[PDB]
Amino acid sequence: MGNCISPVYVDGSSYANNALVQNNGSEYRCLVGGWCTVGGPYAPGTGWAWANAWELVRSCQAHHHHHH
Repeated sequence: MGNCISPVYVDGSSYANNALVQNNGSEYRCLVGGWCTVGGPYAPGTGWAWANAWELVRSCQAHHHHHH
């Protein structure tokens, strides 16, 4: 299906080039794996050009509302 089958972003945990993740509170379709992990959590990576690894599409975290 076109739903998020991948977890939220885990740097270092495990990946293949096809490894998808999610970031910016939106989904990341990662097509390169080594370059995907370069995307640090402070990095404003567009994915498309700067990373050349992910496509930022839309949110799929399911849980509603946020708090800190």
